[PDB]
Amino acid sequence: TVSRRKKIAMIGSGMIGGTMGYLCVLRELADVVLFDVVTGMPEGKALDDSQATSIADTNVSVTSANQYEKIAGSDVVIITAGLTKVPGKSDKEWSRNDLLPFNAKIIREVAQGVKKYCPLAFVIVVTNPLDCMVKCFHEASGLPKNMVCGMANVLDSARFRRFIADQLEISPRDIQATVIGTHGDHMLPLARYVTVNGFPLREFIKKGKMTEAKLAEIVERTKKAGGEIVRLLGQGSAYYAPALSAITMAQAFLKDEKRVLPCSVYCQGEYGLHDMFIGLPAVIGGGGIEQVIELELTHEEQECFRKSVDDVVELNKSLAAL
Amino acid sequence: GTVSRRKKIAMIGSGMIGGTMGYLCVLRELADVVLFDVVTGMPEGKALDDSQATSIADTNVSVTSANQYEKIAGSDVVIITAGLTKVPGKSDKEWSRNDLLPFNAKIIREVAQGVKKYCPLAFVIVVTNPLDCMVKCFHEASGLPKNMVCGMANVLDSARFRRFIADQLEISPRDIQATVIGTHGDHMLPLARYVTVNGFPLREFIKKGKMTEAKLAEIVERTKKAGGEIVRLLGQGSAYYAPALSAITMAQAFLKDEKRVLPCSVYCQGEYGLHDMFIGLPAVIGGGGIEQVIELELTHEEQECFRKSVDDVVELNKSLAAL
Amino acid sequence: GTVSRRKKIAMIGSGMIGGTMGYLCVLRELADVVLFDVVTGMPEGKALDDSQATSIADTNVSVTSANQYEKIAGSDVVIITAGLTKVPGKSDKEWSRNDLLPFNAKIIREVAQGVKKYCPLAFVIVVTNPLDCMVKCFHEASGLPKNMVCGMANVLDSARFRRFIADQLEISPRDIQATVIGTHGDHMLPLARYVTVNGFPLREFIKKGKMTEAKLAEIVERTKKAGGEIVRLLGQGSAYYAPALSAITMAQAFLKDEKRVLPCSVYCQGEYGLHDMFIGLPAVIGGGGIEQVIELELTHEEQECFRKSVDDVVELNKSLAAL
Amino acid sequence: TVSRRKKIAMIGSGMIGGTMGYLCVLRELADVVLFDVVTGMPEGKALDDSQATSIADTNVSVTSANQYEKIAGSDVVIITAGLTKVPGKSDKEWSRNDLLPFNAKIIREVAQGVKKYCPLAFVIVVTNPLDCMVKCFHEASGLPKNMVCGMANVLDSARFRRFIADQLEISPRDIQATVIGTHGDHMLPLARYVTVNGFPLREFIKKGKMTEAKLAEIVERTKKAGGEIVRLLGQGSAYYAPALSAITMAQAFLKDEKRVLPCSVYCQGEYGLHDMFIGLPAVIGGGGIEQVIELELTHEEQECFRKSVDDVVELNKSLAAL
Ligand SMILES: NC(=O)c1ccc[n+]([C@@H]2O[C@H](COP(=O)([O-])OP(=O)(O)OC[C@H]3O[C@@H](n4cnc5c(N)ncnc54)[C@H](O)[C@@H]3O)[C@@H](O)[C@H]2O)c1
Ligand SMILES: NC(=O)c1ccc[n+]([C@@H]2O[C@H](COP(=O)([O-])OP(=O)(O)OC[C@H]3O[C@@H](n4cnc5c(N)ncnc54)[C@H](O)[C@@H]3O)[C@@H](O)[C@H]2O)c1
Ligand SMILES: NC(=O)c1ccc[n+]([C@@H]2O[C@H](COP(=O)([O-])OP(=O)(O)OC[C@H]3O[C@@H](n4cnc5c(N)ncnc54)[C@H](O)[C@@H]3O)[C@@H](O)[C@H]2O)c1
Ligand SMILES: NC(=O)c1ccc[n+]([C@@H]2O[C@H](COP(=O)([O-])OP(=O)(O)OC[C@H]3O[C@@H](n4cnc5c(N)ncnc54)[C@H](O)[C@@H]3O)[C@@H](O)[C@H]2O)c1
Ligand SMILES: O=C([O-])C(=O)[O-]
Ligand SMILES: O=C([O-])C(=O)[O-]
Ligand SMILES: O=C([O-])C(=O)[O-]
Ligand SMILES: O=C([O-])C(=O)[O-]
Repeated sequence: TVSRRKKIAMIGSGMIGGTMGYLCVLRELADVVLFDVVTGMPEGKALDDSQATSIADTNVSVTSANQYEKIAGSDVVIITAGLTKVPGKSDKEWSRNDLLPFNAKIIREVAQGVKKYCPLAFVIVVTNPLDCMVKCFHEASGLPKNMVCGMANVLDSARFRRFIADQLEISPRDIQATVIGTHGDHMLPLARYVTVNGFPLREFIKKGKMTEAKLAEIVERTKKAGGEIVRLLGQGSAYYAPALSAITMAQAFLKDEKRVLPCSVYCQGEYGLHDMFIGLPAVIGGGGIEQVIELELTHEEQECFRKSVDDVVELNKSLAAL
Repeated sequence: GTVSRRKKIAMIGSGMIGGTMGYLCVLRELADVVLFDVVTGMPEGKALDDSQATSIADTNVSVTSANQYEKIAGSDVVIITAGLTKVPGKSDKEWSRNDLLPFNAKIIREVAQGVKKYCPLAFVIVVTNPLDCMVKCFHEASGLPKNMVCGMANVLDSARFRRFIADQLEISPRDIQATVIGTHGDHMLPLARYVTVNGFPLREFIKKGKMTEAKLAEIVERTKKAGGEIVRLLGQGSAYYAPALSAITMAQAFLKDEKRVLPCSVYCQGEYGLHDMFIGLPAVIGGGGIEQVIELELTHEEQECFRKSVDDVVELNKSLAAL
Repeated sequence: GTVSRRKKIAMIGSGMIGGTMGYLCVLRELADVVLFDVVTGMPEGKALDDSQATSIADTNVSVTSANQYEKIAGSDVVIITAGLTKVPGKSDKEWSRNDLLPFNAKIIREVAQGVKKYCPLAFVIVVTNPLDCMVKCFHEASGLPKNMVCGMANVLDSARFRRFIADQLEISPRDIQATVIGTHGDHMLPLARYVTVNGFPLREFIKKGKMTEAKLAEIVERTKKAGGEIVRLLGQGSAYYAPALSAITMAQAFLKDEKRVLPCSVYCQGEYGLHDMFIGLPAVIGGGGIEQVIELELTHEEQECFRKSVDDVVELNKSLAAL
Repeated sequence: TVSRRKKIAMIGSGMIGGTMGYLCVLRELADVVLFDVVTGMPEGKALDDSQATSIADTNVSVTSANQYEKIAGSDVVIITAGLTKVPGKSDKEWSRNDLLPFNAKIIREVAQGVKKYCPLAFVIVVTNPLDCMVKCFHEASGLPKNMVCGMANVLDSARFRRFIADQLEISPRDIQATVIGTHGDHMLPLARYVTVNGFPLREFIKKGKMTEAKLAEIVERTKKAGGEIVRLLGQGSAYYAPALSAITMAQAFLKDEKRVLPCSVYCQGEYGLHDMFIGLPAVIGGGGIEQVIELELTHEEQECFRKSVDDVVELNKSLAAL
C-alpha cells in the first residue's frame, strides 16, 4: 500500500470517544481505534461504527483495543479517558476541578502508552480538568510542545457563537465569538472581539439588534453551558459538540488546514505566561500548533484573564502536590 | 415572511438513537429538529448539545426539545424510537426483540395518536422494536396512508451483511450490494444469492477463491446475530450509530426525493402473496414515500426461509391483537 | 403523487458560469436544474454531461436544457448569467464591465419578461455584468419584490480579498473575514478596516509583524483588478469557477434558509443614504430572501471611496435610462 | 510540517484539468498543480480555482506551472494533455482513434516528465485514444504496472447507469451497470450484469419496468454518448462527468477506499490478454490497482469483447508503427 489512510486513536471509548469514531466514519476521515480499559463495550461501539460505514458508503476501519501496542502508527490521538464527575456527587455540585485526583492518574497512564507506541502523534486532550490535564499529559509523555493541546475553547466558543447567532438571526458560520482562558467558571468570552463576518457586534447593538444586557446574559450562559447540560442529562456530560470540536481540531492537523481553533496550548511568554497550558487563539495545521495568537487585551480583559490563569496555576499546584 | 422554509423532522423518542439522528441533521444541515420525549430534562440537554454542534459544523438548523405533541406540528418526517430496548429482568443472552411487544405497543399507540392529530401529512419511519409489529401497530392506530409509513430495519441488517462481506473481499461496502429481507429478528433473510460486487454475483468471486462458501455462511449467521451481539458487548441498551444513520438515510431519500433502494418494513398488498401486514422488503423511497416495492423471484428454498419470517410477524401481530 | 419535491433552480444562460452552477447542484444534490439558453445544442450537451455526473456523485437530481421560458416554471431560484463577457473589438487590456451595458440590458429585459410570466415567486440572483446596473434593470422590468432580487458580486470580490490575505497569514480563508462592498468594478471598496482573523482585527497581526501595511494595500489593489487579471490570463471569456460557487452559495442560503452573511447587490431604501438603486452591501440571505441589509459605520475616508462606487452606479443607471 | 496535504498534478489544464482542480477545491482533496505548455491560461484557472476555496471554506493550494520540476512530490498525476479532435474535422466525423498521431507525442513527453520528477505517483491517463495512450504512457515512463491506469469505463458506466436510472425511476447510486473493453464504439455495456442493488435487471424487465427494446436502446446510447455531447457542444468534448470520474479514481487511491471503478488496466493473462491495457472491472485503493476482476463472460459476450480487444491491438500497432 503506497497511500495509507490516516489513523486516529481514541483513548477512551465512552460517549465522546465513540461519537468521534462515528464522525470519522461519516467523513471517511481516518481509520479508528477505539481504545479503553473496558473490554466488551468498545468492541460493541466498534461494530456499530464499522457497520455505519456501509450506510455512509465510506470505507475506514473501526476496531477496538485495550492494549497500547494497538495505537502504534496513530497520526492523531484524542484523549477522553477519565471520569466526567466525582462518584456520588450531585449534579448541582458538578465541578471540573474536582476531577483532578481521579483523572491525573489516568492521563499519566495514557501518556506512557503514547510515549511508548506513537510518540510522533498530534495529541488532543479532552479529559477534564482540561488545562491541568494537557500539562499533565505533556510532562509525562515528553512530546513536543507544538504537538500537544487540549480541546475546550472551540466548544466554549461554539456555545458563545450559537447564542449570539440565535439572537441576531444569522448563521453561526458568520459569528466569530471566542472564549479563551481556562475551561471553567473563569473562562473568558471575549465580548469586545465578537464580530458578524468581521463587523463588530457593537455596531449591531447600537442598531438595536441586541442589547448590552442580552450580551452580558449570553456571556454568562456561555460559562454555565457545560453545567446546564450536566444538570439536564442527569447522566454524564456533553458529547456531540465536544466530539465535533475535537475532530475539527484533528482534521485541521491531518489535512494541514491552518484553522483558527482556540485550544489549550503551551506558553512561553505569550500573555506573559510560562511553563503551562491554557486556552488561547491558535492556528492548527500540519505542523500541529503553528501559531499562538497574542491579542492586545485591555486592562479590564487582562484582569479577567489573570483570574483564569490563577485557576490553572493553583490546579497545577495541586497536581504537583501528588 | 419565509418563502423557503427548512424541512422539519420530529424525533419521537430522544434516547440514544433519537439524539444521534438529531446530530446527523445538524452535521448534514438536513432539517430543523424537535427532540420529543416523555422524559423532561434529558431531551433539552441533547438539544443544547446538538444545537451547539451547528456552530462547529458551520451549519444552521434549529434543534429544540419537547414533551408536548403540539410541538411536532408541521413535521415533514417523524422518526419513532420511543420504547424500551431490553426487558427488565432478562439476561443479555436472553435478549429477544419479541419480548418488547407488551411494553412498546402501548407507547407506539400513544405516538400514533399524537401524529394523527398534529402532523398527519408526515412521512413516518418507525424504529421501535419489535419492528414489523410496531410499524403495523402505528399504521392502524394513526390512520396514515400506506405509502407514508414504514419501518427501518433491513437497511441496518443489510449494512451489517455488506460490511462483513466488504471486509472479506477488501472492497468498499459502497460496492457491495447485500440485502436482508423479512422480519427484523432471528428469521431475517440475508439473501446470499443476490449479493453482488458492483452487480457481479458474489458466486464468481467465491469460485475464483476470493472468499469461501463457508465464510459466506458464517457471515449470513453473523448478520442475523449482530444486534444481539452489540447488546451483549455494550452491556447497556443496544446499537444506535448505524441504526440512526439508516433511518436518517431513509428520511433524506424522502425529503429530497432521491428514489433510493432502501429495504424497509412496508405495507403488503399482494407482494410475495402477503396482505394486511408490514414486513421487510426491498423498496424505493422518494418524495412519494414508498414508491415501489420490489418483488424478487425467490427460489423455493428462499421462500421457505421467508415464510418463517412471515409466520413470526403473523404471530406477533396476533399477540398485539390480544391486547 | 410526490409530496416532497426537489428544489428547482433555473440557470438562465448556460455558458461557463451556468454550466458550472449546474455541476455544483449535481455534486451537492442541491436541486433539479434547467439549463436555459437562446443557443440550442450546447445546453443539451451540458445537461447530458451534468446529468451523467450524478451517477459518479451517487446523487439524483434532474438536469435538462431549455430554450423556451415555459420550462422555468416552478423554479425556486433563478440565476441569470445570460449576456456577453467581453465587447467584440476591445483588447483584453481595455476590458471594462461598463462597456457591456448596451449588449446586456437588452438580454436582461428579455429574461425579466420570462421570469415575470413563468416563475414570479422565484428568488433571483443576477450575475450578468455590469452587475449593479443589470440587477436594477431586472428588478424594474420584472416587477418582483425588492427582497427577492439581488446581484452576486461582492461574495466573489470578498473571496479574492480573503484568499490573498489567507495566503499571507498562513491561515485558512474560512477564518479570514474580509469584505468588499460597493459596485462590482474598479471603484469597489475592499474594507481594509473590517478585515479580521476569526474576529481579531487584522491590524493586530500587522503590528505583530505577521504581514505589512504595504502588503495589505497591495492586496486591496489586487482585489479590485482580479477580474481583469483573469480575463487577461484566460485570453477567452472571464472567471467562472469562483463566480459559480459564489452564486450557488447564495442560492443555497435562500433554499435552506441558512441566514448567511453574503455581501451582494441589494435594493437600497435609505441605507448609507441611498434610494432607488441596487449596490453591493453586506446582507443576510435566508428563506425570506434578503432578510437584513447591514449598514456599517464607515469613516469619512471610507465614505469618500464608497461615494465613487455610488456615482459609478448612478452613471450607468442613467445610461441604462437613455435607451 | 508533520502532516502534509496530498498533492495532485493535472498535466493538461484545459476543460477537464481545470474542472478536476475545482473538484479538489470543493472536496479539499489535495493541493493542485495545473500544468500545461500554455502559459497564461493555466494561471488564470489557478487564480479562479484558488479563489473558490474562500467560498468553499476549504484550504488547498492551487497553482499553475509549465515546468515539470513543479510536479515533484505529486501523489497522483492525472493526464488530459492532448487534442480532443483532429484540427479541421467536422463533429460528424469525430473519432477517438483519429487522435493517435497527435496525442502519442504528447503522452510520451508527459511520460518523460513523470519518470523524471514524480515516478512514485499513481497515474490516471484521460487523454484519448484512452487504451492506446495508457499503454503509451506506461511504456515510456517505466512506472509499475499497478500504478498506471486509464479513466474511461467509469464514465461509460456513469452514462449506462444514468439512462437505466431514468427509466426505472431509481437513483443511479442504486444502479450497478458496467461497461468494459475499449473506450470507443466497441465498448461493451454488460447488460447481463446490470443490477438494481444487486437484483438482476432481468427481473425488472419481466415485471414490465423496462422492455428488452429499451435496454438495447440504452446500450446503444451508452456507446454514442461521447459523440452526442461532441455534436451538441460544438466545441470540445465532455468534461464535467470525465473530471468527476477521474477524481473519484484519484480519491480511491489517495484515501485507500478500495472502490470498484472499471478502468484501463495492464493485462497479464486476465481475459487471456497480455502486454496491453484495456478497460476492465478493477478495485482501486492505496496500492493502486489492487484487483482486476475477471468475469465469467458468455460466448456471446466474449465475441463482443474480442472485437473491443482487436481495436486496441490494432491501435497499439499503429502506435508502434511510428
Ligand atoms: N474539555 C472539554 O471541553 C470537555 C467537554 C466534555 C467532557 N469532557 C471530559 O471528557 C472526558 C470524557 O467524557 P465522556 O462523556 O466521553 O465520558 P465517558 O464516561 O463516557 O467515557 C470516559 C471513558 O474513559 C474510560 N477510561 C477510564 N480510565 C481509562 C484508562 N486508564 N484508559 C483508557 N480509558 C479509560 C472509561 O472506561 C470510559 O469508557 C471527561 O473527563 C469529561 O469531563 C471535556
Ligand atoms: N429497527 C431497528 O433496526 C432497531 C435497531 C436498534 C434499536 N431499535 C429499537 O429502537 C428503540 C430505541 O432505541 P434507543 O437506543 O434509542 O433507546 P433508548 O432507551 O435510548 O431511548 C428510547 C427513548 O424513548 C423514550 N420513551 C419511552 N416512552 C415514550 C413515550 N410514550 N413517548 C416518547 N418517548 C418515549 C424513552 O424515555 C427514551 O428516551 C428500541 O425499542 C430499540 O429496541 C430498533
Ligand atoms: N457579477 C460577477 O461577479 C461576475 C463574475 C464573472 C462574470 N460575470 C458576468 O456573467 C456573465 C456570464 O459569464 P459566462 O462566463 O457564463 O459567459 P458565457 O459567454 O460563457 O455565457 C453567457 C451565456 O448566455 C447566453 N445568452 C445570451 N443571450 C441570451 C439570452 N437572451 N437568453 C438566454 N441566454 C442568453 C449565451 O448564449 C451564453 O451561453 C457575463 O455577463 C459576465 O461578464 C459576472
Ligand atoms: N477517456 C475519457 O473518458 C475521456 C473523456 C473526455 C475527453 N477525453 C480526452 O481528454 C483530453 C483532454 O480533454 P479536454 O476537454 O480537457 O481538452 P482541452 O482541449 O480543454 O485541454 C487539453 C489541454 O492539454 C494541453 N496540452 C497540449 N499539449 C500539451 C503538452 N505537451 N503538455 C501539457 N499540456 C498539453 C492543451 O494546451 C490544453 O490546455 C482529450 O484527449 C480528450 O479527447 C477522454
Ligand atoms: O467540560 C464540559 O463537560 C463541558 O463544558 O461541556
Ligand atoms: O434491533 C436491534 O437492536 C439491532 O438490530 O441492533
Ligand atoms: O466580473 C468579473 O468578470 C469578475 O470579477 O470576475
Ligand atoms: O471520450 C470522450 O470524449 C467521451 O466519451 O466523452
